[PDB]
Amino acid sequence: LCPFGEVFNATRFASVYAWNRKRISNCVADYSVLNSASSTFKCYGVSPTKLNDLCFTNVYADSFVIRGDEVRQIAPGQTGKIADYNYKLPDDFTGCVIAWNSNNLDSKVGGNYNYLFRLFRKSNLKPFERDISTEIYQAGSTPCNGVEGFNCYFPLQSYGFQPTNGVGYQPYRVVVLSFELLHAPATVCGPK
Amino acid sequence: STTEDLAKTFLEKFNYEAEELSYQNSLASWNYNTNITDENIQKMNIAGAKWSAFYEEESQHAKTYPLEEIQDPIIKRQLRALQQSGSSVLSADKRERLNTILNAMSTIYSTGKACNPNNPQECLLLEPGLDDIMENSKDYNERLWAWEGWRSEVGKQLRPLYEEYVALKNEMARANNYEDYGDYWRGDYEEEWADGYNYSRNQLIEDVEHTFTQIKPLYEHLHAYVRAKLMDAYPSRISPTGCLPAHLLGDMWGRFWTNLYPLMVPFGQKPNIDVTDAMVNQSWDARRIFKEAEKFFVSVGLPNMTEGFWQNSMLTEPGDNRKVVCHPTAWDLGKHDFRIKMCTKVTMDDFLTAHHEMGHIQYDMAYAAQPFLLRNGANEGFHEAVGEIMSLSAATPNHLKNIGLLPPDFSEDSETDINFLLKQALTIVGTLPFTYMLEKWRWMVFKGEIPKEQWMQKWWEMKRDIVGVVEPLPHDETYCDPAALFHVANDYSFIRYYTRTIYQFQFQEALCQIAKHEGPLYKCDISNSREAGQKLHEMLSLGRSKPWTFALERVVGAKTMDVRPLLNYFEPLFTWLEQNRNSFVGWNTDWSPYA
Repeated sequence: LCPFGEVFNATRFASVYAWNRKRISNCVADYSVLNSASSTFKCYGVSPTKLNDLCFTNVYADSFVIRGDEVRQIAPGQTGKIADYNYKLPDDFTGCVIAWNSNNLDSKVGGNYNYLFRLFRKSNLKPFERDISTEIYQAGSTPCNGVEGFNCYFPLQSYGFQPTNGVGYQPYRVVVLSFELLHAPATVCGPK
Repeated sequence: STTEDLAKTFLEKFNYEAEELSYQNSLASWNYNTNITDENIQKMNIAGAKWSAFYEEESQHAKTYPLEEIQDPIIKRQLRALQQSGSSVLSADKRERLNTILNAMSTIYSTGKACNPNNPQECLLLEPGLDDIMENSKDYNERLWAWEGWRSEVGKQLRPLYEEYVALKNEMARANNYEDYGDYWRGDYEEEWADGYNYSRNQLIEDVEHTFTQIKPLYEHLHAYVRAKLMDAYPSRISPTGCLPAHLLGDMWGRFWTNLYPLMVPFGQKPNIDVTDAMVNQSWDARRIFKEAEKFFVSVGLPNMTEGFWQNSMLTEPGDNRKVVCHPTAWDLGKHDFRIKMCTKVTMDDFLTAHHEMGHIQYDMAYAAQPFLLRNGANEGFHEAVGEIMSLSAATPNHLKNIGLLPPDFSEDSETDINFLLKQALTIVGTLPFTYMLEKWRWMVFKGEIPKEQWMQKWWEMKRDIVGVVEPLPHDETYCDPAALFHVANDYSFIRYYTRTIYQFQFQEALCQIAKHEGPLYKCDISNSREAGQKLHEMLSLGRSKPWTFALERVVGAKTMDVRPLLNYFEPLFTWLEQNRNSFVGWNTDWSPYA
C-alpha cells in the first residue's frame, strides 16, 4: 500500500551529497527474493524473516547511486571519501540496505556526467547531515581571489558512467531502509 | 602548510581526471582500429592533440613541488612519476624543428623504396613484394640485388635528418640535467630504497656484459652447426669457417633464423611433430580453442574470465563490406574492461599466439587493482616474459598428449623432441645477440662516443666482432643501415628484449622446480598444480607499488638476474653437440665476396 512502486521504480536518482529522503507509513514491505541483485542485506537489530513481527515510527528511506568499488563503504565504522565526507551513520545503525545493478537503464554510449559527489570537506561529517552549499574550499595560507587552482580547488567531481566498463565500475542504485521504535504511535503496519 | 598534503590532494584530483580522459581516449582508439574511416582518423588526431596539450599542462602544473623533503615512499614515487617530464624544456622554435624532423623520418622511411634496374616496369611495394622475395628467394645475385638496393635507397635519405635529430636530442638531454640521451634511456631501471636496495645506472650494463661474456660459447657452437647445415643447403658458395651473409638469413636484417628450419632437419624420414592434421580433422574453431586455453589457465589456479570478453570480442570475420585488421593484439582499456581482436587459424602457431595473448591479458587484470598511476608492470619485459614462460610450458609433447589430441599408441620420440628443442633454440639463441649489439650501438651513438664520420665503420666493426656476420659489398658513410628497422626509425628502445629472455628462463625454472618434476627442467607441465599458481599470484598482482628488485625476489629467491636456467635448459643440445666432432673453434672473419 506504500509507494514501493515509486520508491523502487524511480526514473532518476539524486547525487550522493544531495541524496533524497522520504517518509512512508500505513503499509508493509513484502519483498520476495533476489530484488537485491548486488543478495545484499546487512541489518542487525532485526531479522530478514522476523521484520514482519515489528512496527516502526520513523522511516528515512534514502536513494542515491554509487560506483562499484564504494558499495562496501555503506557500513558502520567504515572509512573512505564517501564515508567521511558524504554519508555517515552512527555505531548503532538499524536498517537493511538494498542494492542492485541497473546498467541497462542508467548508462548511455556518449558518457553520463550528470552525477556528482563531494570530494573535499573541512571536517568529518556528522551523522544524517547534508552539505548542499557550493562554497569554495581552501587549502593554503594566501587567499585566492576568485580564480581557481593554485591551492584552492572546487570540491565536486563527476562520476563518468559508461556502458562498456566492467562490474567494478558499474552503477548500482542504493536504498537504505531506516527505522526506529519509540513512544510515537505506530505508523507502519505488517502482514496482519 | 605541508607540500606532502599539497601533492596528496593534487594526485587525488589527477587520479580521477586522468582516468576519465584515458578511458575516453582508449575507447576512441579501439573504435578507430576496428573500422577505418576518415572520420575515425580525425577523431584519432583530435584526441591525440588534446591529450598531448593536457598532459603537458598537467606536468607543468605539477612541477611546483620539491623532492628533498618528502618522507613517504608511495607519495615520493608518485611525485617522481608525475615530475618526470619531457618535450617542455625546449623553446617553441626548437620544438617545432624537432617535430618536423621526426615527421620527416616517419614519412620518408615508409615512402622510400627501390626497384629492379634490369626490369623497370616490374616492381611492387615493400610490404608484399620484397618480403615475398626474401622469404622465397634462393639466388645469390637476386638476394644481393634486393639487399643492396634497399640499403642504398633508405640510408642516403635517412642520414641527414637523423644526424640533426641526434644532435638536438643530445642538446636537450644535456639541458635537462641528464648526462645525455643515452643516460636518460638507461635511467629507466634505477630504484631508490634502503637496506641494500640501491640500484645505480652502471649495474644494468655491468650485468648485461657479464651475462653475454659467459653466454657466447653456446652461440659459437650453434653457429658452427648452422653454418655446416647451410653449406649442405648451398654448395661451393661460402667460406667453411667464415660468416653467414646478411642476405642468406631468411630476411633483410636477419632478426630471426626461423626460415632455416627445413634446411637443418637431421631425419627426413621422421619429420617434426605436426598435430595440425589432427587439429583440422577434429574440426574445431576459434571459440573451441579459446575455451581450451581458458580451461588450461584455470587448471593452474588463476580465476575465470569476464563475461564482457566473450560478449564483445571479435574473432570471426563478419565478411561484410566494412574492413578490419587481422593482426592479433592485446588490449587493456582499463576500468575493468579487457578486449581482444584477432583472426584465427587452426595451427600450433595460432595456438601459441592465442595462449600468449591470454597470458598478456591475465597479467593485465592481475595488476589492475592498483590506482591509475600504478596500473602498470614492474618493467618493460614483464608482460612478454609472463607470456613466454607459459608459452614454453604449454609447448610440450606431454601437454599436447594429456589434453588428448595424440593417439594413445604413440611412443615418446626423443628424436622429435630433439627436433622441437632444436627449432626453439635456433630461434631464441639467435634472436638476442643482434639486439644487444644494436642497443649498444644506439647508446654509444646517443652519448656521443661515436663521431659523425665513424657511424657505419663502428657499426660494421661491432657487427663482425660480436656476432660474426660479414657484408658482401663495401659501403660508405652516406648509408644508414642500422636505422632500416622500424623500431630504430621510429625511436623505440630495443633493450626490452635482451632481460626478457633472462626473466623467462628464471621464472620457468622457479615455477617448474616446485611442481615436483622428475625429469630435467624442460617438458615440465604445471597443469593441476595449485601451489605454483599461488606463488605466482603475488608476483602477478604486486604491480609497480614495490620496486622490481624487491618484487622479483619474492618468487625467484634472488633479487638479481641470472642465466643458469638458460644453460640448464639447453644442456641436452650441448650434450648432443658428438655430431660435430670435426668442428674447429674460433674464426678470423677475413673472407668476404669482395675478393
